[PDB]
Amino acid sequence: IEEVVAEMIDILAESSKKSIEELARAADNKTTEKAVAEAIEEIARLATAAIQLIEALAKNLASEEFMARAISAIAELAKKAIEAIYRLADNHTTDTFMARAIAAIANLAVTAILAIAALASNHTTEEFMARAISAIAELAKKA
Amino acid sequence: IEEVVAEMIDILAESSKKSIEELARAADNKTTEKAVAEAIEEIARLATAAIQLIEALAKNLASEEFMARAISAIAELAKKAIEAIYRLADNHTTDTFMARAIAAIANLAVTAILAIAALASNHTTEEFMARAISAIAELAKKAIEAIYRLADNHTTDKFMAAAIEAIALLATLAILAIALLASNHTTEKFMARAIMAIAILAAKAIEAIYRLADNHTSPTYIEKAIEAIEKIARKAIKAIEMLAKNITTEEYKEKAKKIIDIIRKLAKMAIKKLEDN
Amino acid sequence: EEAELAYLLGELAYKLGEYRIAIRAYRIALKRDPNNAEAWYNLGNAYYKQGDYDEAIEYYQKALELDPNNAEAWYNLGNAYYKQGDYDEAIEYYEKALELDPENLEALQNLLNAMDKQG
Amino acid sequence: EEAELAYLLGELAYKLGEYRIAIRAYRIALKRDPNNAEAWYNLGNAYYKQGDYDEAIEYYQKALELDPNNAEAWYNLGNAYYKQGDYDEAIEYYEKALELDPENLEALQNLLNAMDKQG
Amino acid sequence: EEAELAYLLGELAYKLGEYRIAIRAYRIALKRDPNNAEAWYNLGNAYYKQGDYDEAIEYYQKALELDPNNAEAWYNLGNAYYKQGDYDEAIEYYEKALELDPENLEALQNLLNAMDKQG
Repeated sequence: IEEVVAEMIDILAESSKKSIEELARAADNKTTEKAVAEAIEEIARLATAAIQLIEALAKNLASEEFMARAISAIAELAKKAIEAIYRLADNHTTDTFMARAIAAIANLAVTAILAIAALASNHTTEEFMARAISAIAELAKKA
Repeated sequence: IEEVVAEMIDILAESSKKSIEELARAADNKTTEKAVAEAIEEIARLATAAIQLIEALAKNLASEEFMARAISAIAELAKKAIEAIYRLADNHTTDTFMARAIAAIANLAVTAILAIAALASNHTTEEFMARAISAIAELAKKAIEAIYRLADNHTTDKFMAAAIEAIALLATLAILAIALLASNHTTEKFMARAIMAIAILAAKAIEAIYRLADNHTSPTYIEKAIEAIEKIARKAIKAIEMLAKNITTEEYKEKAKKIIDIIRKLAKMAIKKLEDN
Repeated sequence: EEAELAYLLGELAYKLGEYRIAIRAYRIALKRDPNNAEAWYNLGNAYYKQGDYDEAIEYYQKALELDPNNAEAWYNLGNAYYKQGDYDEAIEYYEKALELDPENLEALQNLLNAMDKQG
Repeated sequence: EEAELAYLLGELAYKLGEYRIAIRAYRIALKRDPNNAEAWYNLGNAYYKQGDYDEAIEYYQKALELDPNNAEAWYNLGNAYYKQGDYDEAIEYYEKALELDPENLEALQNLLNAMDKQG
Repeated sequence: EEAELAYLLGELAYKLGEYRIAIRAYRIALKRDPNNAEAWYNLGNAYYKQGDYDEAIEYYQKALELDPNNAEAWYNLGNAYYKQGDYDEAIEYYEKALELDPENLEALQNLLNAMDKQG
């Protein structure tokens, strides 16, 4: 069972990461601010939804090795979404979409952090809890 | 209590279905592409939210009859949302909003499937688990066909790759979800049903991809189609083997082997034809 | 050679979709020459096209006794049985069509479906 | 059965609009079987389609002697007479077609027109 | 009259482009009646249409022995020879077609081309 649940998580994570990259590319090559605004919101929307699906599946993983993989998947997706937004949303004379970028980054960081803590609380080994702490700290610092 | 929870679910489901129909009508009678884009996104947004509310309530239903009703409500709403989008999003010279339609259909199918598996895992009766398996398989097939049909209405090869990947995604997750629920069956009769459900869905996913890839000369779509076909077969076969290992009656294992061999042949034959193109 | 003309009229009508005519012409060709496997096969096909599955089965079987390597006839025999709900037979005939021609994707798919409906 | 093949060839050619062929094939079918009312009727129709009204009349009449209930033949017999200016006959035959089939709107309209041209 | 039915089937199939059928039907019509110049000609044409120039030549020649005034057959005989590279013969036959029908522009043009290829 854990193998199946973990595989489903990895699949969703890979799909989500690809889609974020594509959204950023699609808007990065445009000269239209609106295309960028949509990519900023779509990246954040997608990453948020993907995290929530992963959490729901991750709750069925009793084993620590597998929960650790779920945590990593959330953290990796969240940081990719943040980097994509940072680059995508930069410049714009600094007058356009900076508010969206800040809110999006902070909101993704909040969702990802709370989701990690939600799963992390089920580890019973100090080594694994420590890994979750690091994951939270790294997301907080990146945001 | 179950009566109350079930009633709340039925109410939300009816409201959600009506709203989807109305959104589609409101946009179907317009000549503005933007009106349609909003309806595509609103139907998907609404159906997704409604499913999540139903799941949250459904978790309070311990009884199987009631959980089955919750599953049906999710499945019915999800398929209605898909049909509404397919029709709403069709045509547009095939240049406008096909990407939205594909993503929306695939995303709804994923949410609905995972939500069903989430509730379905609490049934303790093989008959009910079988119903959940069917519901998943039916949603997966409808999503694949809607994507397939939109892709073949195209006037040019714009976005066919999205259709190929979306089909492979849905098939893979649906197969795993079936295997996941199916892992809790104990009787060979039911394990056999799960195996066929996987094999058939895998076959349909392979055929839809094959046909799209085989419609026109398209070397880079051929590369994607071939990997998707082999990928699906790998996942389908492994799932079948995992279930097959729990069969102790022999005759059923022979059938599982025939099924695996058929899947292998379908993948190989579809690939060879795509390679020659 | 009336038998050949009957055959030719049958084939022309068949090709043009005039199955009513094709059937009568093939019956004449076969009455005169019962060993014409091709006429038996096409006679069966005309019935198949009209939804006349019982006749299509009988005639496909005769064509096959005369020519056991006709993979297409094995396939269509399986299809007629399948359409009638006889899944056990549909399986048996799709398998034979595939032994003769492994490239028949439709037979593989129909075979799997027949297995689903079976028992 | 050459007579049946002649019939079938005639019918196929007729259906395809190849009236030249259909006529020769029907003449053969009828030579062998003079009681084939359907062949007489279609023979007459092929001539009618070609504007050969005198022949269409003779053959329609024969088909009708063999089968008096053929409302369509009565109608077309009336039409051929009408086309030639024989309004008295056109009236008589449109009336018979209507007795057999009251739904023939064209016969009613042509009947009234024949009455206008009459005397 | 099987020979006439064979002829009619041949002509119908020919007209519809079903040259495979037309050839078999014409062979039957001619076997029964070797003097049917028109069937010989159309038999040759069906082969010509299929690229079967050697047969088209033999059959066109027979049609012409039976009917020397068939300008079209002379023309097509010349065309088949031309297609095979026999320019000396193509010239001879285009000239005959023109004597019979001076309006054949294609024969004049092909004649000049054959003269260019000649020697």
